[PDB]
Amino acid sequence: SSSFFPDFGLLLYLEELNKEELNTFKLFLKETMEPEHGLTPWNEVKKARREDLANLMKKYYPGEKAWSVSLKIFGKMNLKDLCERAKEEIN
Amino acid sequence: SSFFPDFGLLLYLEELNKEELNTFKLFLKETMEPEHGLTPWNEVKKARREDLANLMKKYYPGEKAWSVSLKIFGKMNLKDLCERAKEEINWSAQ
Repeated sequence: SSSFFPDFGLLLYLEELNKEELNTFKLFLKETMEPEHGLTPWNEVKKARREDLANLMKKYYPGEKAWSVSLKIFGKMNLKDLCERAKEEIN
Repeated sequence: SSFFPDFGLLLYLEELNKEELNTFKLFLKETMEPEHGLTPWNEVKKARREDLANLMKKYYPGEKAWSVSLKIFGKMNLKDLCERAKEEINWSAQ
């Protein structure tokens, strides 16, 4: 098997995130989780510190799911960066 | 209606600077390989923003384009973060 993302990857990249980006990460996670987990696991995520957040991902999204979901979240965060940046270019 | 494929993909693809676009194509090359090989690569590499958007709709119609685009943009974000951590972990690599 492979792609031990939550244990060896995720925590490093979450740490590289600033406070705002980390919240944005949590926000996009809430979006992908709610339709399937509702807002029940949400409270843990918002207050979850980076290492706690990594554990949560491993819990709810086992196997390569954590990697796939993370990539999509990082993608949207990137789109948000681009949208905000384009919005900056328009003004 | 499909907003992402017709106007979405092209819009943010348009927001990419020259270097960011090359990284995008490179990640696309990586994503297309398992089924299309390096056959469409020569076309993708030189394709301007409008042509590139058209190519993806061809190979990835419907929600195919969205999933592929999101992951490509994600890999781009990770690459930026990876480069930064790499310098923070080791002050002598660049």
